Amino acid sequence: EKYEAVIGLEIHVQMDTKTKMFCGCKVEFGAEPNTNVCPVCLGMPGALPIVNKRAVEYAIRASLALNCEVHEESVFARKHYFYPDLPKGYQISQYEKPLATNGWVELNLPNGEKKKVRIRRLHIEEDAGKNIHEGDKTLVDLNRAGTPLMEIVTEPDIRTPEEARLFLEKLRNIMRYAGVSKADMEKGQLRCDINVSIRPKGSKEFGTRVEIKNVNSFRFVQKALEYEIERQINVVEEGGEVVQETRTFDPQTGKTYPMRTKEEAEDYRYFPDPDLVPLKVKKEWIEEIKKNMPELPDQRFERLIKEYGLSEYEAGILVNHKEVGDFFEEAVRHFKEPKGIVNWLINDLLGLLRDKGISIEESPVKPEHLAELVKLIKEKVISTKIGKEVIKEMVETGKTPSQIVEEKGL
Amino acid sequence: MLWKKSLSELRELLKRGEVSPKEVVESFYDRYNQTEEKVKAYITPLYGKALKQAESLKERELPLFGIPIAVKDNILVEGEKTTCASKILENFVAPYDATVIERLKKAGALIVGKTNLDEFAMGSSTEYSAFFPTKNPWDLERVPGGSSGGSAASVAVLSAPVSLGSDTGGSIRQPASFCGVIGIKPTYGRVSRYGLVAFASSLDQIGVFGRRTEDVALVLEVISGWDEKDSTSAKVPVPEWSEEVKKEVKGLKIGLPKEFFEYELQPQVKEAFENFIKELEKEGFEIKEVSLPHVKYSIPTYYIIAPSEASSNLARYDGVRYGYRAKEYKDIFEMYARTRDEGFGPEVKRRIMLGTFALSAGYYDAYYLKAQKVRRLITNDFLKAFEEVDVIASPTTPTLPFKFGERLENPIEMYLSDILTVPANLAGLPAISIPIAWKDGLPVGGQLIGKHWDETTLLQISYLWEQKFKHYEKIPLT
Amino acid sequence: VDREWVLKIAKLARLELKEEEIEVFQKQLSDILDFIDQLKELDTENVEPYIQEFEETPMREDEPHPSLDREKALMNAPERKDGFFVVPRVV
Ligand SMILES: Nc1ncnc2c1ncn2[C@@H]1O[C@H](COP(=O)(O)OP(=O)(O)O)[C@@H](O)[C@H]1O
Ligand SMILES: [Mg+2]
Ligand SMILES: [Zn+2]
Repeated sequence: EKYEAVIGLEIHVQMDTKTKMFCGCKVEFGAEPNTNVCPVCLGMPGALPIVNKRAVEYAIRASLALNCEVHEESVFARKHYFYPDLPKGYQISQYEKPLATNGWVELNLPNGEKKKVRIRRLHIEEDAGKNIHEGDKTLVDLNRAGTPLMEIVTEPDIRTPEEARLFLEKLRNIMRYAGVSKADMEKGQLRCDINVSIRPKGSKEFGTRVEIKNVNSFRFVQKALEYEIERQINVVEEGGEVVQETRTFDPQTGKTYPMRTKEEAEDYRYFPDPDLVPLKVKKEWIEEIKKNMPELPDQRFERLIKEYGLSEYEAGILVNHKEVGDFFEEAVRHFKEPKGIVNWLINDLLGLLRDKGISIEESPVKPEHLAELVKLIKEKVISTKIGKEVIKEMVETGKTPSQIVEEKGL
Repeated sequence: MLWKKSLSELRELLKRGEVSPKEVVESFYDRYNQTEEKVKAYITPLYGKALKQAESLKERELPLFGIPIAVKDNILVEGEKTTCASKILENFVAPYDATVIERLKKAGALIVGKTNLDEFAMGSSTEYSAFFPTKNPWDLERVPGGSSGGSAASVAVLSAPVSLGSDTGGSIRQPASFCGVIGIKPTYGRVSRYGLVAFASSLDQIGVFGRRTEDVALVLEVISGWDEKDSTSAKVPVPEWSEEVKKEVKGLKIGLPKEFFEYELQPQVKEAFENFIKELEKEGFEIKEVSLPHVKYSIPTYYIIAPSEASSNLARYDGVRYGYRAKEYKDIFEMYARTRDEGFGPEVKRRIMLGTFALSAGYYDAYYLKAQKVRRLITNDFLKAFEEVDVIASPTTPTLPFKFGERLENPIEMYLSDILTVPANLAGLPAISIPIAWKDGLPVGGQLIGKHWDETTLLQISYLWEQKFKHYEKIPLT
Repeated sequence: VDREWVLKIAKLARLELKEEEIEVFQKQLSDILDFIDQLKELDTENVEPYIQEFEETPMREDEPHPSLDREKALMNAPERKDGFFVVPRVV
C-alpha cells in the first residue's frame, strides 16, 4: 500500500466513585430519571461545586498507571456551550494545566511486536446528562450530569484499525486492574471519539483530519476505521481532496456518513472556574498512590509466567480477563498444581460457562472445587474420562467434585 | 415606638417577655405600611408569613431571637420566590435556603421580605430592577443606590432594623452611603456564597446593613464562618464581634491614598470627608498619606472581570430546568436565544455580551487574564500600604445621591459611581460604609477598608464614630 | 464595532437581539470597550494572575448526601414529563 493511516483517540472514562464530581449525589446506573440530583449538579442558581477527593485520587492513580507526569498544580476551567443535557451552560474540566501529561501505553501486536501509543493528557471533568427523543420533544435526565470523567487523549500514534481496538482493550484493562473504572462501553463507562487522516507512506507531514463520533463498541471502532481508511484512500487517488469534518458510523451498514448540518463549533470561552481554587496535589500523595498501586496487566503477565510457569498463551488469557486469573490463583492456592489447573480451567470450565452464558465471577464451580477436582485426577482417584463427566455436572448443579463422585460411585 | 428601637433594646424586652416576637414583627409591619408606597423596598414582603413563624418561636436565648431581617432577592429563601429582580426568574420558587438564611433561621431571626435590586445585582441605583425602582427615603426624587437598593432603604426607614445585601463592587457600601445607614462587606471568604445567585464568583460577598454598629456586628457574626457547601469560604474562626466592637485599640493609623486626591469629588462630599478625618484625628488616630500606584486602574479591571464571570454565571438561565421560557420558538436555538433576550434586562445583556467577548480566545489574554494580573498589582498596593497603616479611608461615593434617569443615558455614567468601592472587592478586602454627615438633606458615607480578616477594627471605628455622630437618630419619612 | 460583531457575540451568548438592541448595543459596547481599554499601559509579564490564598485544595469525602426531592427538583420546570425535563427536540 502507498498510504499510511494516522489515528488518534479521545476517551472519556467514567470513574467508579460512589458520589458525583462536584456534589454528593450518587453515581449509579439505571435509576429513575432525575432522582440522583442536586442544586449543584442541576445547575440551580446559587449552587456551588465541591471537588470529590476519591475522584482526584483515582485520576492520579490512572495517570500513573498510564505512565504520565502528574502535575502538582492543575486548574478546573469552565468549558461553555448551550445544550439541554448541560445544566450550567458550561462543563467544568481542565484545559491548560491538566492533571497529567506525557504518558504511554504499550500494545502487544499479533506478529509478536510491541508498540507504544502516547498519552497526550489526562484531565478531570464532569459528565453531562442524557437526552431521550420522543416525538417533537427531547426528554432530559440529569442523573448523569456531574459524574466524574477522565478525559484521555492519545497522540496520533495509532496506525491500524486493529491497533485502535487493541489500544482500547489495554486501556480498559489497565483501568480495571487499577480499580478506577469498570470501563465497559456497554454501560456508557467508556466513550471514544476517533480522529483519522491518511498520509503517503513514510511521510512526516499530517493529512487532513476526520473525526468519527459515537462509535459504541471496540469492534465498531475497528469497523468504522476500516471503512474510513478505505474511503479516504479512494477520494485521494481519484484526484480529490479529503475534507475536514465530523462523521457518524452506522453499525448496521458498516459505513461512515457526513452530517446534514454544516454546524461549526463555537468558542468555548475557557477560564479557571472562579468557584474553585487550583487543584494542589502533594508529592507525598503521589508517592503514596505510587507505592500502593494495584498490580497492572503487564506486571501480572510476567509474574504468572514465573510464579507458575505458564506459557505466554496461558498467562495472556488469564491477564486479558482479570477475573479468570483471579479464579486461577485462588484455585492454585487450595492445591499447588498450576499446570493441571490451567489446563482444566482453559480447556474445560471456561467453555462450559460460556455455553451456559455465565461469567467466571458467578460460576457454580468455585476455585476450591476445581482445585479439588484436579486433585482427584492427579492422585488417580478418577480418570480424565470421568473427570470430564463430573465437571459438566459440577457446572450443571454446583456440587463439589467429591460430592458427585460418591453420589455416582468412584 | 418599637420599630424605633435597636436590637439591644429589643433583645432585653424579648428576653424578659415584656414583648413577644409577634409584636416586634407587627411593629415593623406597620412602619412598612407607612412607608412602602413611597419607598418600594420589597419585591416580596413576607411580614404575613413572619407573623405566623413568630407564634412558634419560643427559646429566648437565641442570639437573634425575635429580630426581623430583610433579605436581598438574590439570596435564596426556601419556598419563596427568588427573582434577582429579573423577568427570567419571576415565579422561580427557591428549592433550598442559602447558608446564611439557614444560619439566621437557626439564630431565631425572622425573614420579613425579599428586597428590591438591580437585575442580577448589576447596577448602582436599583433602576435596573426589572419590576420597579426603589426610591431614596431621604428624597424620593433620588436613587437609594445599588445593587442592594431595597435592603439599604428598608433599614433606612426602619421597615426592618437590619438587612442582608451582597457586594460585588460596592453593592452594600454604596447603598449604605446613599441611604444614611451602616453597611459592611466582609473579607472575601468570610461569608458563604452558597445560595447567593452568583454574579462574579471571585468578587461577590454577602454583607449586612444596620443603623447601630452592634446590630451589624451581631448579624455578621451569625452568618459568617466556614461552609462545606462553598469551596471558597475560609476555614477561619469567626471573631466574637459583638463582644469586640465596644473595645478600643490605641494608636491606630489611617491611610489617605494620594491617588484619590485626583478623583473628582463633589464639594459637599469632600467637605464631609475632611471633617470626618479631622474629628478622628482629634480622638487620637494618626492620619497618614499612603500610595496605591495602581488603584486608578480598578474600574477598567472590574469592568472586565465582573462582566466576564457574569457571562459565565448567567449561562444557566436557559428555559430548560426553571424560570422563564419564551412562548414562540421553532428550535432549541430560538428557545434559548428568545428566552434570554426576553428574560434579561439591558444592563445584564450588556455585561453578557462584553463578558463573552472578554473570554473569547484571541481576546482572553488581553482582557480577562490581563485584568486578573492587574488585579494582583492592585491587591499588592494595599498589602504594602497596610504595612504602614491600619485602615484606608475615603468617601464611599464621589457624589451625593443622584436623580433617577441621570445615569441611564450612557451606561458608563453608571459605572463611574463605583470608582471608590471596587478596589476593595478586587483586593478581596473587607470594607465598611458609615454615615459621616448630612449635606443638602442627603446622607454622605465614609469608607474604611481593612486588612484581610480585620472586620473587628472596621467595626470598632464604626462604633466610636456613632458615639460622636449619632446617625441612627436621623429617621426619614417622620 | 460592527453589526456583524454584535450579532456574532450575541449568537455565542444565545441572545436573539431585537433590531432596536443591535443598534444601541453597537454604540454602548464600542464606548465601554474604549472605556475599559486602560490596561495595556501596565506591565504584567512577571505578574501572577490573582487567586485567593489557600493552604490546601478543599476536597470532600466520597460519601453520598441526600439528593433533592424530585418534586422540588422539577417544580420550577417550564415543562416536565414522567420524571424528565422537557424541551423541544434536538437533532
Ligand atoms: N492528522 C491527524 N490524524 C489523526 N489524528 C489526529 C490528527 N490530528 C489530531 N489528531 C488526534 O485528534 C485528537 C485531538 O486533536 P487536536 O487537534 O490535537 O485537539 P482538538 O482538536 O481536540 O483541539 C488527538 O487524539 C490527536 O491524536
Ligand atoms: Mg471531554
Ligand atoms: Zn448533585
